[PDB]
Amino acid sequence: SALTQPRSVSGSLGQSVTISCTGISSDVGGDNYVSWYQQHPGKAPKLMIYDVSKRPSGVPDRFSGSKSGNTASLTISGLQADDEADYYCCSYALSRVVFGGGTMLTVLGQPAPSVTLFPPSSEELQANKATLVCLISDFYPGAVTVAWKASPVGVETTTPSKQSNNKYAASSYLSLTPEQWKSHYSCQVTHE
Amino acid sequence: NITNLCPFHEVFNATTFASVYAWNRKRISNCVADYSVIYNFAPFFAFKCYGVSPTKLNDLCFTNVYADSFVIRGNEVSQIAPGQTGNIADYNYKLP
Amino acid sequence: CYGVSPTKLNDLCFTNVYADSFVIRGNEVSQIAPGQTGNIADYNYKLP
Amino acid sequence: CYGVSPTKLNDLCFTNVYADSFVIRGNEVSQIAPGQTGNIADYNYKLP
Amino acid sequence: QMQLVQSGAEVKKPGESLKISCKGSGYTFSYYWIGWVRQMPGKGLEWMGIIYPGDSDTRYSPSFQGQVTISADKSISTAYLHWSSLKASDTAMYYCARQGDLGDWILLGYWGQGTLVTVSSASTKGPSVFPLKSTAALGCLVKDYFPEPVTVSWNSGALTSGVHTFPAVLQSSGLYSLSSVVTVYICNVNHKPSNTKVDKKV
Amino acid sequence: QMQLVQSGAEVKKPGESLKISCKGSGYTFSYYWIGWVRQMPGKGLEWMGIIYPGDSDTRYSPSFQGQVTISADKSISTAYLHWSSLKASDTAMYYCARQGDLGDWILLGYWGQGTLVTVSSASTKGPSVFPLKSTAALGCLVKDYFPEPVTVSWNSGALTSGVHTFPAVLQSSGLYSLSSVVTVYICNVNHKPSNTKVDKKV
Amino acid sequence: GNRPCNGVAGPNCYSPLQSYGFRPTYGVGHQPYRVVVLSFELLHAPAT
Repeated sequence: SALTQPRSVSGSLGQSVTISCTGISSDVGGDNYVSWYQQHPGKAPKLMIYDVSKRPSGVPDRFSGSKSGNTASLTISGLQADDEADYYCCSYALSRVVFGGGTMLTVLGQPAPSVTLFPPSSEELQANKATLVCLISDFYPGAVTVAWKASPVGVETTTPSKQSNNKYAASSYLSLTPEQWKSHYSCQVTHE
Repeated sequence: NITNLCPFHEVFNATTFASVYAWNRKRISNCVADYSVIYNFAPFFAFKCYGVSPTKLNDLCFTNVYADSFVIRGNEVSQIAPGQTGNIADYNYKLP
Repeated sequence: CYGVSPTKLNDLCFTNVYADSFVIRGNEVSQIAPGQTGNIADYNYKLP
Repeated sequence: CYGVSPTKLNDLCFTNVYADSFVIRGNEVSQIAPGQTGNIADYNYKLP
Repeated sequence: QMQLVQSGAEVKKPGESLKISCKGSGYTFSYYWIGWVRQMPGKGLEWMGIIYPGDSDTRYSPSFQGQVTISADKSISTAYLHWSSLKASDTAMYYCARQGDLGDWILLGYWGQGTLVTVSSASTKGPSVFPLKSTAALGCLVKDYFPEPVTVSWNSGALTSGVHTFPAVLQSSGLYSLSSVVTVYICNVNHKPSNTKVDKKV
Repeated sequence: QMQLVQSGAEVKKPGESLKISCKGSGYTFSYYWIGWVRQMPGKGLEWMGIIYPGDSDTRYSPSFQGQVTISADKSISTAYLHWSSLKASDTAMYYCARQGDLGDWILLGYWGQGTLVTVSSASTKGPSVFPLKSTAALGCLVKDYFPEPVTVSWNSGALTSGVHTFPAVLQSSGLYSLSSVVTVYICNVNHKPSNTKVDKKV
Repeated sequence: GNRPCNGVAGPNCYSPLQSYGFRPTYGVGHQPYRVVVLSFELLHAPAT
């Protein structure tokens, strides 16, 4: 059997949310062979729930769960900033540990992104290049629109970012030639 | 006319067995019992049989077969047998 | 030993003794015996 | 107890029975047992 | 305290059969089942197999019976991973795990920091560093690099406070680009996968 | 990488019951049969016996049932050799060997570096060093030394190019004499059996 | 299977000789065991 999980779930700070886990097998000796793991972006998974009726040492008591047939659930009370991460349920009844399709826990919070601009250096102009850098940060929602003014304007950007300051970031690199750069720009940012 | 392969797993391939005083019994029925796959699921220290041939087994029928699962100490393996005596044979599990 | 004693063997005679050497798995050592069945007993080596 | 039930001891027959008396610390009482290790189990009194 | 630090990241071409190791400490590495878990970027965990330190008994998943072999060295308490005929899709993050006294023998109690394995045929192109109206903060630009895990520092590591590194951006030509800033300087970029270290000053 | 090394060379008098050890690594030293091979100067190889480190099961050659005993330690992966009532005919070069994954259990797959054992009553006489129309090359002379494994270096090993060493010559008085030259300086003679190092300048 | 086979393997025909995966880390039951069958024929036949 293969474990199945909802790919995306939503919540809010201070509220409670539950994560479902289906497809768990059962062997002789009980059906308590269910465990959970939390994996932060860019970090290793951490054992948060094993022997669901019990909890490991050092794990916050706000995590709990229960069994109902072949379906298990993970309950979290008082969602906080550090709770925004991935969760994986695991079953180990058949002497084999399998993991679900992963879950993405999102929580609402306080949303005005910061915009900065930096012109290219002379070393790029000497190398027949001209890259205009515009950085975006300090925005809570996971969506941001990036544009450029010449008329609306290769240029690439990435939406996801790290969460060291509890906020998201963004970056875009307008790749142009020095002749086109000296022939004129302004960074255009659109956010909810 | 049954073709459902018998789930010989979940007992030999089980992660954790039950206690001695709380030995688990699993009802097995409505299947085709292929005992040849048991010899390769896990090594065997003892495969003693009573009244039934250990090899002439894949050509028989049974009303109901119950698999008792429990873990005992190494020095008391000679106690799980019909008519034997001991702590396990008296207070934990006794074979008729 | 079948029909003969493992100890009282140095005081008897035999017509011809044939030694068969083969290596089998540990769980199938009970299969090399008269009347036994199995993979080795049917397709590899069978004792009368 | 090991091998002999504490209740059936008052009725079972034995050829010879030995009694060894010694005093050890409270935190090392779990060391005197078959298969256990420690200072007493290795250098003072070892059970088979 | 117990530590399960693994080896550093590696980047090889398909078919070189690299080897990954892990050094454990803080516990008796003779009786605790240790294994490895594979995870591709953006998907769930995939367990490959485990190994016992006392005797080399190995239990492999049906999907990893011959794709990877696991070995261990009880004399130095080090586990090893070995592959054969590496494919382009074999690049993934590998996490190690041990039994632990928390649950059963199969329950994974502790995890390592993870080791990234990159498999590609881009010949590991080296990066290029260039500096960046704010002055106020200064920054530098890194471009033309295929391997993603690039390390950037400022003033040879003397400046750590107020330093921010923006995520990489993949250009349309098949190359990535990142930028790191510092709150106000020499920016040091040490590209370990390509073994190219370039120093630049704003 | 799998490595196998033995103890250093030794020279004792008949009846001192010296001991030679062997250290292995890089593999599980519990499943591979390890043994020893004797080789007297001038003759071929003579196998003495092997031992399985997993248990106390040992096997010895019929010509070495009581002349030499073999033991091993699985906890440190170290093998040992022990003798009793040494004689003049016991001096020989001993090579260790292991089973390996090449062939059967009895086939010797890998070998060590060798350990020289000399049994005599000369009490390890100390050597003597003396320096040696060239225009050019320089050299030195070593005389009055009984032990064979005498090493001579130049400038503590700083000079390797153009250095040549001629074989030793046994004088009529029962002592050997060697000479080493260098293409052009202090010649360093280190008598390991007696730990006597003499520095001489040409 | 019912389909004819050839010198190469197929979905319904395989090699009848399988190899033993003998490993020293296996427990009792999968380790290799050497078997020596000493067949004896004791009767009024001329003994050698």
